[PDB]
Amino acid sequence: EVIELPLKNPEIFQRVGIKPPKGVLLYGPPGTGKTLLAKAVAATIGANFIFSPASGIVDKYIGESARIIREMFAYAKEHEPCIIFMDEVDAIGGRRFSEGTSADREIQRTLMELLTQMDGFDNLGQTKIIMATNRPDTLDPALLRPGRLDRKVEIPLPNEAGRLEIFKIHTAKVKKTGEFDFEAAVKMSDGFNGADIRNCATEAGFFAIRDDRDHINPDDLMKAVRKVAEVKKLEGTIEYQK
Amino acid sequence: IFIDELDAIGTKRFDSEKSGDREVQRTMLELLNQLDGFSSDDRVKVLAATNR
Amino acid sequence: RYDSRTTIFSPEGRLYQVEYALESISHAGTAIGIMASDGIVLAAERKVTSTLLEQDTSTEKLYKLNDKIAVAVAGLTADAEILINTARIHAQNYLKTYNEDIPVEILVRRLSDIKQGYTQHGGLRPFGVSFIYAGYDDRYGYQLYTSNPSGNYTGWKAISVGANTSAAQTLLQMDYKDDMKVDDAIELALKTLSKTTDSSALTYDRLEFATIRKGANDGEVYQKIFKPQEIKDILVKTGIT
Amino acid sequence: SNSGGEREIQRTMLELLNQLDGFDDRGDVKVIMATNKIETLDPALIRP
Amino acid sequence: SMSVALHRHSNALVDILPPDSDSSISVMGENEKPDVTYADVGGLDMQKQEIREAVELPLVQADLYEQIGIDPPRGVLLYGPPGTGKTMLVKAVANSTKAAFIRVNGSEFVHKYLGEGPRMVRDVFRLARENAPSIIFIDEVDSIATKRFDAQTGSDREVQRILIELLTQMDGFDQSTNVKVIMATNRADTLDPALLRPGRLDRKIEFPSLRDRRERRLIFGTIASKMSLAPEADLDSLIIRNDSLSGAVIAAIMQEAGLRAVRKNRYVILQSDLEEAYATQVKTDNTVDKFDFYK
Amino acid sequence: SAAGYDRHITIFSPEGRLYQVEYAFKATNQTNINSLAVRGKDCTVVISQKKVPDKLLDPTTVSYIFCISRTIGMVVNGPIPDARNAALRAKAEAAEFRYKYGYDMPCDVLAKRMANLSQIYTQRAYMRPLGVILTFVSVDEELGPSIYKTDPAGYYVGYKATATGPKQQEITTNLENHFKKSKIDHINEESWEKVVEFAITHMIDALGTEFSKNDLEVGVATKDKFFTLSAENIEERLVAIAEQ
Amino acid sequence: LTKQIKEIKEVIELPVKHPELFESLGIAQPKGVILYGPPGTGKTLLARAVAHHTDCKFIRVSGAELVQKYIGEGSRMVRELFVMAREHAPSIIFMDEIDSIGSTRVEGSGGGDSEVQRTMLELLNQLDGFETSKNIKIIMATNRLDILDPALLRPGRIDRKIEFPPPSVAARAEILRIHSRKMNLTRGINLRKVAEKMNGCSGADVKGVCTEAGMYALRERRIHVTQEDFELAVGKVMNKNQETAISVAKLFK
Amino acid sequence: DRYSFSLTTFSPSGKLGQIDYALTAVKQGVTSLGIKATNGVVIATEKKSSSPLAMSETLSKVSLLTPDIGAVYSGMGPDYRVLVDKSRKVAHTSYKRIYGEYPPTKLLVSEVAKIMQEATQSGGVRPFGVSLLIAGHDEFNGFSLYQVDPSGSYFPWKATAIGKGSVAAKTFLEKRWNDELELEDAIHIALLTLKESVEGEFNGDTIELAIIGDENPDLLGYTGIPTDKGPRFRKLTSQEINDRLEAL
Amino acid sequence: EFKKLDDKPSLVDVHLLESKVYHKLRNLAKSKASLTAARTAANSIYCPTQTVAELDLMSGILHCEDKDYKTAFSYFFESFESYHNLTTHNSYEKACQVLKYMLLSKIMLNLIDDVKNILNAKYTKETYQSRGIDAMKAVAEAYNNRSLLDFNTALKQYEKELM
Ligand SMILES: Nc1ncnc2c1ncn2[C@@H]1O[C@H](COP(=O)(O)OP(=O)(O)OP(=O)(O)O)[C@@H](O)[C@H]1O
Ligand SMILES: Nc1ncnc2c1ncn2[C@@H]1O[C@H](COP(=O)(O)OP(=O)(O)OP(=O)(O)O)[C@@H](O)[C@H]1O
Ligand SMILES: Nc1ncnc2c1ncn2[C@@H]1O[C@H](COP(=O)(O)OP(=O)(O)O)[C@@H](O)[C@H]1O
Ligand SMILES: [Mg+2]
Ligand SMILES: [Mg+2]
Ligand SMILES: [Mg+2]
Repeated sequence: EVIELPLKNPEIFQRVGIKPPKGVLLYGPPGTGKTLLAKAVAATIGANFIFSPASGIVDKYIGESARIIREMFAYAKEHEPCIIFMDEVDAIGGRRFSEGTSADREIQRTLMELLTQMDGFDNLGQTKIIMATNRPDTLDPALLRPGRLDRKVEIPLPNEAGRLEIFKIHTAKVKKTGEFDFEAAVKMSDGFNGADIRNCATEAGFFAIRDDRDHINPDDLMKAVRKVAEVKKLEGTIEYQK
Repeated sequence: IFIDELDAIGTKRFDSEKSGDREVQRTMLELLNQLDGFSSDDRVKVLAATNR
Repeated sequence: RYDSRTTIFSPEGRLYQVEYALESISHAGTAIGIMASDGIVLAAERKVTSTLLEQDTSTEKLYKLNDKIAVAVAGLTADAEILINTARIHAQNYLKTYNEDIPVEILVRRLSDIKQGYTQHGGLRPFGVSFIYAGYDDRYGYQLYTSNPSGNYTGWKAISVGANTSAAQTLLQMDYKDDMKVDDAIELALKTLSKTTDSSALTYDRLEFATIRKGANDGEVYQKIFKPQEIKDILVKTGIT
Repeated sequence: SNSGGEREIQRTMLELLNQLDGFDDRGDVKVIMATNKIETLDPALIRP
Repeated sequence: SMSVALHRHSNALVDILPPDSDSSISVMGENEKPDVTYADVGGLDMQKQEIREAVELPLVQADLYEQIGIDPPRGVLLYGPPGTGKTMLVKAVANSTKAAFIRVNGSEFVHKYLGEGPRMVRDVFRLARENAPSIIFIDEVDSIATKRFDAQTGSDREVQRILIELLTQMDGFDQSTNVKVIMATNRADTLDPALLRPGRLDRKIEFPSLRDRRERRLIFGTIASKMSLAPEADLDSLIIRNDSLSGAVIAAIMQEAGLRAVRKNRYVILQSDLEEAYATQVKTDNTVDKFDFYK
Repeated sequence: SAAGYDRHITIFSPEGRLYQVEYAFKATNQTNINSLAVRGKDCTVVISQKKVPDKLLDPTTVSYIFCISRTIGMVVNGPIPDARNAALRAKAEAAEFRYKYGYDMPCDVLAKRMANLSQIYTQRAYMRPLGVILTFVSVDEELGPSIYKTDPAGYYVGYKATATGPKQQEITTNLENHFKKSKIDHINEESWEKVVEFAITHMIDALGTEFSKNDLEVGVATKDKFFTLSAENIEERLVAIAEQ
Repeated sequence: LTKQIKEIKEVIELPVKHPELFESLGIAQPKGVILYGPPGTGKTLLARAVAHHTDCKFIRVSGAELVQKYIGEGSRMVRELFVMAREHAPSIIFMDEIDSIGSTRVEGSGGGDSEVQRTMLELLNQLDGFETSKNIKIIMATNRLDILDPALLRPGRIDRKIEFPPPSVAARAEILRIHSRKMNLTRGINLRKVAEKMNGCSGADVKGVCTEAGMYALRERRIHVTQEDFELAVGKVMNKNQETAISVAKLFK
Repeated sequence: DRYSFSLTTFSPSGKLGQIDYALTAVKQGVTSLGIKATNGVVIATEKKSSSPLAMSETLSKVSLLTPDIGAVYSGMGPDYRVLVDKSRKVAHTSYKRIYGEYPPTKLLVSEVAKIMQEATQSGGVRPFGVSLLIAGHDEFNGFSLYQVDPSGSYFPWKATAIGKGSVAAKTFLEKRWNDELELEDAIHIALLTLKESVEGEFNGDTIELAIIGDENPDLLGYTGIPTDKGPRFRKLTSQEINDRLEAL
Repeated sequence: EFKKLDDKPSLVDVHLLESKVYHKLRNLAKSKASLTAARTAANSIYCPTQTVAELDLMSGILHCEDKDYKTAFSYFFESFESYHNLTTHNSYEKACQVLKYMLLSKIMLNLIDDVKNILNAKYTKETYQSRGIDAMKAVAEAYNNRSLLDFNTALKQYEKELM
């Protein structure tokens, strides 16, 4: 709604008499498919893609972040329609600082020049910004109120029947005899991310290749989901975030 | 291929001064893509080592 | 740093805790005690004032610890509270035991010992409170003291603690005369308090006052707190209001 | 702490200690080092 | 001392140039403002009347200031929580003064070398003189100015050096036909209150976020302008229920309502669409979830 | 962030928050059970999940509902060490009170004192918070059906009905729908059996998960007695619902 | 700020107009002044007034030196401070460095601190000199002494420290007098009122009320500035300070 | 800092960061206020429940310590109830053994305050999480009102507020307070001031309002002895509250 | 006599009375002055409700003649709220005048979308219904249609309300 329609047709918003909605905050847990979902919308339009970590511009060299965002937006203007994907705003998250060590103060600089750059000043034509982050809990108020922004999308853990659809995509790729045991599988696969479901297909197929069959059978899918569930909580702490 | 310490040709942190080891880091991705130049990665496999 | 506890000294053998505790006194308002031949006047300053604040139920920096010796208070008030009570109890312990009222020097000595004792042993905090003791005993007649938050005392004919200590001290001693009338003692207090204080209009509600006399009601040490309506008058004589 | 001088102090000091000792241990060219303290210099100089 | 042309082979002076080129740009975007509907004339006019008397008025008319015999004004400070329109107030006035608007940003002046940033700062004040009357604006002072001075690293001292340079020129030793520098911050805690200081920088205007129904009515008068909503849907029922909302929340409200119109494939916004908006992009409702032992 | 703070309970943050205490509101979901307590008009029911995940354990012993005293039940959500430990204090204060004052201790007074004791454990820094939610149920000898939930900080408030555990939000929503829709503050049955049945139904609705007698344990406080239903007693109830 | 006008005349003008008198009567010569106190007191403008009457060079050096590179570097323009001061003597140099750098680098040591340490320290060498004194009147300005670095602070290679006061009732009145002539003179005389009402915390407050009052008259479109204009004008500026500290009587010791 | 893990050492700038942070903790709490009259005291606070299922009807936030001395809080909810428990016991000790009945308002305030002082007096114990307002009546000093801070200091006031909306309530009270106010009139100021705190959730049943007024020999619990005075404290009911909010 | 005793709500009104006196003598330079005089001195805004309703009305009348009619409307609405939600003892008379004035400013802007918002059965055709309201809407529609002939018919019968 926010990105794809006004870029493709500005015209329908001219009729409604409002300005186009710009700005989305996407937040959720790692391996929840935030890159997937951001990438997906743009790819339809044919729009150019810019993936900039916000911790790869923080050096000890002060003003190193400022300089990099400056050129980044100006290139995007030529590569219109374009959506810049600001990956992590939790590495430049928060407002307080402006004191102590020079890294703390590097955050404010990055933030303060961006505010105008959103705001249209400057001027986002057929450029739109999609913001991705792990932590909306530590975010700047200036860069996270309304009117930076039109929809706050909370993306939880993949749904009870959302994981079922992820199993459909992955189980399509492989050669199999036809399997109908995902019903029990998805129930085993509670609290999992699409990254761990991805792993489960690959694992389920490694067992087939160890047993010397080129086919994914129901016996091996069951193994994948038990073993991943174990090794997921062993090296995890079951992290709590919004 | 056996690739030694990744604590110096592709640090996570950029609070290390690097400008050419920055470019080594970008080439480490290109290698993984090229192992799909035979399908999968079976023929040309990569092992890698890091100490942190 | 070596400010972690009282036990530990710096290279130079000073203790930072003592230093902080001195500075605590001057972050609460000016307090001035003047001794004169004909009485010792105490006057203090209100660090608080809100428009809905009341201060007519009590003086928050003046307590009588005995019927002959009273103290004006400078420092944090919670810290103050504990000690005001310890001193007054010790005073009457003397009265119970000897059937006469406590001499000034003992009373001060007791509280500086307790305060030092908190530095000398244990984990307990030092308690930064400076009391100006104004008393009468047959040893040296009127006597005006103050106690350090460093835990020792010094005799006086005038002393100022609380905010603007330097400012109060020179001004008081410039207009000091060895004799001094109790009316002039009052007049002086108000004049030095206005200059120090950043509230331009020194009103009676910014003032605490007592005058202590054995020259009034002879054979009897009599400490008398002025009421607001009396404080209100003297301000018009000094021409503030 | 940025740039433009990461090298200069490091080369310059080291190079000073070297040609003082390398003369020979002479008592005919004296040096005088005037300094605020040894806490603004390195903890070993060149070193008694 | 200024820029000049030398010929390439003679290596001798044959022509002269303005000093206005060979420096950094006078206006980062277009000289005339983008918004020509305005949301500054429509939106907080009251607050804007203060800003204009200091900024537009002395450059248009000298005669006005003369009459009292008072000299041109001191600097202007914009502060108040985000979503108060300070980025848009400053340029809405400037365009209608017919100044040409320095901005640049004070985030430019930061640099990774040494001694070059304070140089940029000195460069901007002279430059503003060369095209004066002009309205001088620095977009942030939230990082130029500080809570605590520091210099543990050299990189803290750089910040501190830019701070110094602002003030030193914002006396002016060669006067200004400009209004003195306009500045913007979010709060006054990232200002040194010692060093800004009336004198200097004297007009200080706090924009409210708490508002009154009059302040918010203006924001709607702007929205009624751009999309004149049906005579059936009531614009004024939305106002009465607002009690504590920013001009940025209001901006989103109208954005979200006419997004639901694109969805329904209409061409009008209705009072339903407003109520849907009224619920949402408000946040909170999460401080009751497990907490009740801090009440 | 962290700079001391969270390592202690006598250290406040800039915000005045005591962080370590908040960690016990995260430590009480560590058993993964969920509880439901509901009120009728002659009983309070309290129901918690029964996880017997290894058949190497005896399904009997498993429970977190403990009889504290004649008239008082309690459900524990969160850790087994802290379950027993809180039960010790509760059992003991209930007995001491009985003998001090000669008369039984109400749901509210047991709830009140447990919290204060916990508060003193937050005031001092040789103790720590017991990271459990305790939900006491009794039918009062003077105020009838009651539920008091005690939180690990030591807040206490009464309730009409309540839910606890990780999956609390869905149960909150169900229970809101129920009392709102009736416009009365209680379940309307005067047969305690159908209230236990009704409690069961709500619980299946809210969670989305059908149950078995190996996945429930049920406590029932009625006026002047308490009893925990055995597995075959629950079982009877489930076959009333499934075919009414 | 009368106290200050009298001092800076005795200290700066007398050794330059006649060096013979100061050496005959006293001994040595002062190396300069360290001006400190509240900001807003017009140290700089006062010092510019000194530079004009003595018939001395100016320059004024704004901030730390690194900034000029158009020929050479700013590290060596400190060395050239000597060469320039001497040839074009008689000079006054108003060397600036407010020291909002702070007390952090008064202790320090470490960081990029060594360059600005050098600029400040080597400047020091040229004045006192190793023979010859280039100029005797290089002049320091700063807000406090605790933020001032100790080589420079330590007297007897920099001389004289003069502290500006937050203005008296008397001072406020005299600052108020000179600008109000330029403005409009109130009928009934209410120039007396202003100084009674409040005493600023700096001399920038006294000037800032004057520019503000004639602002009030302007908006109404009236040439003269009344009693009334001054009454709003003192109030608006007082209100700013009062904001700051207000919760120091509720939830306080 | 390095004085804000310490419950012991002052700063060179005075006090503890821990007290200052305690004052913050107070300000996270709900808005409470009390207004003094010439024939009464009204006391008002708000109730939120964080679930409509919750029943904070049983909870009290305006709580009688003695029949002649009530109190409220702003700050941590558990810390209040214990500190109150101890207040009553210390109250029985200190003057219900001297006069054999409930203390003056002045006597109880300083003693309650003494309890706060002990949790600051000793390191390793944090101050109590709450600041109280204590209003009562005695005959030697009349109607009175107080704030008792966790610092161990206490202040007498005409009207005051504490809690989150404190700074707005404080200004309200200044103007609208008069040299003479009736009991009804403080009740009327109080409601308007509390409605600033929350709107769309404001009804007088979620608002707890009680008084310290005149003797009540109806809620005394005995009768036929006129040579005694009944409780100066009274809780007004939900309906009576509703009446005042209907009137406004 | 009482500038050395100014802090009263009494003399906020006295400054409002100058706006009225100077409004009628037909000079608005010195009404706008005394309007600011009342407002600054009415930073005691928790002093009585009536004072605050007069203050908004006076502001509106001036800005209405400043020819700012969106500003005119906002103060006018605010004056209205005061009367309607305050108790009635004379406030009924004042409420009616302000409803005409709301209509007055909006017709100048030549917007009939919002005039029609103001016309409703909850206070404009129910609690207050008056001949002067009907005069106003008759003018409004007449303005928009751009027929002076519709203006002419209206004014003859509604002159009383007008004047
Ligand atoms: N003067 C104004 N009053 C009301 N609303 C305004 C005004 N100017 C612009 N707006 C609306 O408010 C929105 C947000 O305001 P804007 O981004 O200009 O804020 P700011 O306070 O300068 O922000 P920041 O602190 O992020 O720099 C704009 O997108 C516009 O719709
Ligand atoms: N004594 C005075 N007589 C008249 N004007 C004064 C006086 N002192 C200060 N002012 C005025 O106050 C304003 C602020 O002073 P100025 O900026 O010159 O200060 P400074 O203390 O030298 O500053 P910095 O620390 O930024 O170097 C000026 O407008 C100046 O003209
Ligand atoms: N919801 C999902 N649907 C499909 N694949 C998923 C999903 N979520 C994650 N993945 C898989 O996990 C991998 C890594 O997750 P990524 O898309 O990089 O996430 P994030 O941006 O949340 O950190 C993806 O490349 C994809 O294989
Ligand atoms: Mg990603
Ligand atoms: Mg902005
Ligand atoms: Mg200066």
